[PDB]
Amino acid sequence: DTGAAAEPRAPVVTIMGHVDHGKTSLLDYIRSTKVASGEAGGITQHIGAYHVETENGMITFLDTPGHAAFTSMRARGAQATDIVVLVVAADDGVMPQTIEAIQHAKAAQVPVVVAVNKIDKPEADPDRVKNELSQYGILPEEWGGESQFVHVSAKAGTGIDELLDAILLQAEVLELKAVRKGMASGAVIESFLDKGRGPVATVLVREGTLHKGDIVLCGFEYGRVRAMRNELGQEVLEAGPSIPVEILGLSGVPAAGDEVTVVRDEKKAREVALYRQGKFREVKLARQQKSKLENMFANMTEGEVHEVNIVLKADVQGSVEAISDSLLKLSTDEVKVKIIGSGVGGITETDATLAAASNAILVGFNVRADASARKVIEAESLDLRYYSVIYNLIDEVKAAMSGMLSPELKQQIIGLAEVRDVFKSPKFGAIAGCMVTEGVVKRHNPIRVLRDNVVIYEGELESLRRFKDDVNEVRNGMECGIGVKNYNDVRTGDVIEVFEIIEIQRTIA
Amino acid sequence: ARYLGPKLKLSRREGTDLFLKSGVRAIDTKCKIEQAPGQHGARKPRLSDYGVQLREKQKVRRIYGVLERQFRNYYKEAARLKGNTGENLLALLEGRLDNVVYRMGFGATRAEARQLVSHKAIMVNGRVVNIASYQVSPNDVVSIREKAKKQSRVKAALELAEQREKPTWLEVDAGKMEGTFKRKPERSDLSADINEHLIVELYSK
Amino acid sequence: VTSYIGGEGHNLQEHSVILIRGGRVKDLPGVRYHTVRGALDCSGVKDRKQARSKYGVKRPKA
Amino acid sequence: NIKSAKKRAIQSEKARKHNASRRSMMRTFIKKVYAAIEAGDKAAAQKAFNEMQPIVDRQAAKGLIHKNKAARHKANLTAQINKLA
RNA sequence: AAUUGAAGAGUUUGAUCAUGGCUCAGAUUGAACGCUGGCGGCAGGCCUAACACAUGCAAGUCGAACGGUAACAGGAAGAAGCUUGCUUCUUUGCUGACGAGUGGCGGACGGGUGAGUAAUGUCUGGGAAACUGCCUGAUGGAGGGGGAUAACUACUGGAAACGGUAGCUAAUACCGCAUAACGUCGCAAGACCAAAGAGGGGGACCUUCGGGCCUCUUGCCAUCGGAUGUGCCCAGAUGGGAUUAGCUAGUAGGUGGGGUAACGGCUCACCUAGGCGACGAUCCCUAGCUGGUCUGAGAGGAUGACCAGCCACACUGGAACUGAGACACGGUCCAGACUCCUACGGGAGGCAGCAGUGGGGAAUAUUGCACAAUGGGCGCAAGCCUGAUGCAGCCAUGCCGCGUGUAUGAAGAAGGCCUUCGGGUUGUAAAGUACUUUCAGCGGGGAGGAAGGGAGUAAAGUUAAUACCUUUGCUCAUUGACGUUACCCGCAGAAGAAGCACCGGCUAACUCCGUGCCAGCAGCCGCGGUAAUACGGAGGGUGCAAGCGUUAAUCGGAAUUACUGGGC
Ligand SMILES: Nc1nc2c(ncn2[C@@H]2O[C@H](COP(=O)(O)OP(=O)(O)NP(=O)(O)O)[C@@H](O)[C@H]2O)c(=O)[nH]1
Repeated sequence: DTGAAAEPRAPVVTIMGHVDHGKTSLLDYIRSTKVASGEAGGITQHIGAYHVETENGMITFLDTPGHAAFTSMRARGAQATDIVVLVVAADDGVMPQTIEAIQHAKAAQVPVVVAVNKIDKPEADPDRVKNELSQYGILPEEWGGESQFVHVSAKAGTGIDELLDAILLQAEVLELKAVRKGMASGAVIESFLDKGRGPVATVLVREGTLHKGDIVLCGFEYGRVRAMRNELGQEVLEAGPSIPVEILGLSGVPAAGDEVTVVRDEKKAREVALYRQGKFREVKLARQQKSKLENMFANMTEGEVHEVNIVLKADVQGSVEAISDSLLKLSTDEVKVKIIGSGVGGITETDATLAAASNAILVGFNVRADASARKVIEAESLDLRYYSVIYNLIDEVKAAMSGMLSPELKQQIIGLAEVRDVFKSPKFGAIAGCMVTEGVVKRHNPIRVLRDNVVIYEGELESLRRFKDDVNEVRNGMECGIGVKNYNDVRTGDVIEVFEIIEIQRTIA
Repeated sequence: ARYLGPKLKLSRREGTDLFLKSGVRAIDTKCKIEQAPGQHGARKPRLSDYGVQLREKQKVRRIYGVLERQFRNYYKEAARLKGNTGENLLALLEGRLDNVVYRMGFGATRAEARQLVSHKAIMVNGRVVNIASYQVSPNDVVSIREKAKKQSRVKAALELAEQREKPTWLEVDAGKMEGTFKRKPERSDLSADINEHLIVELYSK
Repeated sequence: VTSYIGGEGHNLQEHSVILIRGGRVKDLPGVRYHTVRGALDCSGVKDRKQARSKYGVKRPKA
Repeated sequence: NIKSAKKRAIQSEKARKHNASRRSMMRTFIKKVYAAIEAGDKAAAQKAFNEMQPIVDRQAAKGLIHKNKAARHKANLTAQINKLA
């Protein structure tokens, strides 16, 4: 990074909102692709960057879905981009997910331009959007707050001409700083694991430069680049600070995002990469000692000790950190759920072994079973379930938890009976003659023996016998007989209370 | 592949003059030699039968300044060579370039002789030699080059080199600042106090 | 198979797969192995100075 | 994989189809020889023998029958016809 | 001158001597982990999942076999924007060349793998019943004709892959005729079988003026040899188990027929009742074998990475074709599993090639550079292709060398540690003083791996010829991936570079403090329950060094499977 060379670049733009403002539609129409609703779920659960060539100059587009679950993706996408776009619908207005995107725009000090998505529907009006978002300091219009609004059809494909112009201008009015040659650096969009290609990452390069021989260092991972891939293009020789290019040949799957810096030699970068691992490992053992010692007692003070374990491996690195945060949101005091051994991709022997030791569900956002993986899963009793969307996953884990509960909320008496004129039996030691005043007496239902309102003894009936009949059930106001083991003293005037036991069941929330 | 620590601790632990402190002065006078090998060295000199076998090897290694792995090759080379195995051990060690540089009086000490040989200032038969473990054979002439000639390091060594034994197996010369290896040193000309039978034993088990 | 944990104290339990060096020392009947310290997820011995090679203790900055 | 010797495959197919027709005719001339050996016809056996003699030696010179396989037919079939004859 | 070399210790008992197991000192490894880490050279580097794979590359090459212009490189011709010296854009195979197609040869070599296989294997020593491209030696043919075809046009079926119908065209493609022993088949007489031209040039009788013809080189055909490879047979040797003792119908042998390049139950018909086996058949379990590797005094034991020989295998299972050679790693088909493409009718694909990824596992690599060299493939040659190979990158994996200073230096400093507080020890260690600059960093110079090949000449060979061509001289241009090479010279300054185990005995190397059968150590016998040289820390010390330990592995010790070399 020497020479202080300043060259203009294509602005990187991210788009945020409440789900359903047709945020994806804006991109696909510009891209003339329409990959929307071609994928499972009908919505975009993943992040990607796509550069297009349109007058004037060059521009690239980045998009992140807006959901309660993706706390991290929208936070990282804002700070990386020079310009942020916020989609808003006149029918939808403002929503708590959209205001969440407002904070990401201001805290990242990134200038913002917006577009009205629906001009097609007659019940949709712009004035509603402007005024209601007026209250918030963001999105002023012609009040001297320099922000500009755009009205697009998004289905109609109507300009757009204005939105595009604003974006170009907004990037034009601010000085665009970059360099064509120098020390390469940037951030990682999304990383995942491939079977043939190996571990890969999608990287935005702040300073644009690359070469097959150049050594690159991402986080605590290091390595030489074997090949370069850009979008549909299978191979690219050179990559500029503007257009993003998937990086390949790194040692292992890096963090979901971080700062990446190339180096001259790999040997010099080996010690640095190992140094970052030591710190990350030291804090790992540090946070491990605290959480265990935090209770300051050998066990839990109450009965919440019952827990459920899960095993998760997702193909993409961006999800495992992001959805886990949303997976810890559904956690409750009663039933505690924890993730064990989050994977970078697929499935493996040591992963199936991990679920073998402790009973757990093995789930993946997207995964396929390995040849060696099937043998283990099919042999021992386990469960392999893969889910296209995170919503179907977040629901069933809760379901697993709700079932775990075992609550019986009813201890209603089945019958109440008073005993009189005790008889002697060899087997039980006593038979207390009874007369049921209320309800029906049953065999295996538990009883409460009490005298003078206090309980002298407790137990469960072993034998209910009237005469030589030995019937299993006795109604009220019918002469009845009773005996039980481990009850020594039968006195008249006391009353025995029999009660059935039932379980209400439980739900999670 | 060098010691670098205190040279007199090696002399003290053996309890014999290794000629590492020689240089300008000689014959110790002030010493503290033996007497406290360690902090509890004033304890009695009673020692095992196995330990005196190892103690001999350390004496020969600490004189010439050789490591156990490099020194393992000299027993292996001396054993395969004909005649007495003990006589061949010290003969191969006596044929080292650092030591032949030390015997002629170019270096004032054995470490200093390895020091000067490392810097490519010693030339055998005209050609320069870096390695101190270079094996010197009969009719080999060894000398200091024109660069760094007549320096106070080499000059002071050759001055006080006349006061030592003055070995017969090589010519001192020191007129034009050169030397010659006449023939292989005899058993009587070396060894005496250092025994070869004790060091040769240790490798058998 | 059962395995001995060397050193004073440990953070090992339940999950987090550990390395096992092996070798037999006889004290608790049945033990034929030893766990490795400072390998994979296993912590080394804290506040140890002599014998750092054993028990996975790193050299402190002096 | 589209690679090198797919030209040789169609050549080996053409050579198979060529040699299969020439080996089939060659044998059907040998099939007429034992038609007279199984019967009691001495002249027809020698007639079919002198018909196979030009064609079978021509195959060995071409390099399809492989020398001695051609010569072994005439070696045995000379011994067959003159048992009764 | 050459397989000239042999170690023990600890532990049964109150103590002793035998007997006898366990344990340790040694060397070694395709290693890993823990801690630490400067450089260089050489070698090594998926030992588990013969589990499966993205992508590029891993075999093409001849216009000197042949019809040809599909490319762009010229030249030529023409038409134009014009500057009067040129570009521009259509024609022409004239040519340096060359897409596709026919043909030739190589895809049977090289590379990889250790799944099978306890004997169609391997090693060793023999034998007879065979073939063998390219390459060589020997003696003769290379005469004269015919009918097709891909390519390319006319259509048409396809989504793609890949065809269909009807024309046209060359050849070193193919098929008849003639030619026919030294060969094949026969007692013999006889019968019977082959082919191809291309390129260099040229005086002479000469062309339907293609070229005959002469001559040079190359190739084809036939037979007899050489060499090389390969097929096949015999003997011996080559794992464990008797808690497997009976095992075999093509089984053992014959005759006749067929079969193979070739002997043969190789495969049939018939006939006879044999065959193998206690010298271990058969069955079961495990395994490539060998030169060797490791250990050992030797005898032996264990082992079969890298290097080289032989064999088998090429997603699984089975079969054939082409060809001299394959029952074919990147060839064909069929079936199975798997993956990709699709218009859903149907196709395509096989990293146990080099890199690389998923996955296994404690763990083993760069999606590199070059055909500069060496050896292959093709060609007359240029030259093309060559993940073989030569190199580099990566990791201390191993082995070997070198550095991390040297000399001086008592105040035996300070500080730490111990102390009977006298002192000792760390300790010539440090600092200080005086020297040197290897290997690194920086700046210069500069071998070898490199002979050929290419273009002109000179002479001698071939010849009707001073053409041409081959060989041998001479002279002129060159061709290095590695490579900021190896090596050498200069510059600056002790500057940039030492850790690890262990110290109760075995076993080289000891006190204090803390803890008090607690926490821990440990290879064996054992230490710790308030003086621990056995734990933990400290000081000191020893061993060893960019390595040091632990663990695992095999031998040694083990005369404890003892043939050498033991008992009852
Ligand atoms: N009427 C109308 N509908 C529109 C318009 N633009 C988009 N839509 C609707 O929006 C839907 C597509 O939404 P989409 O872009 O996938 O939403 P999203 O960007 O994935 N949401 P998130 O970012 O939270 O994941 C379509 O079904 C379409 O009906 C428009 O201009 N008019």
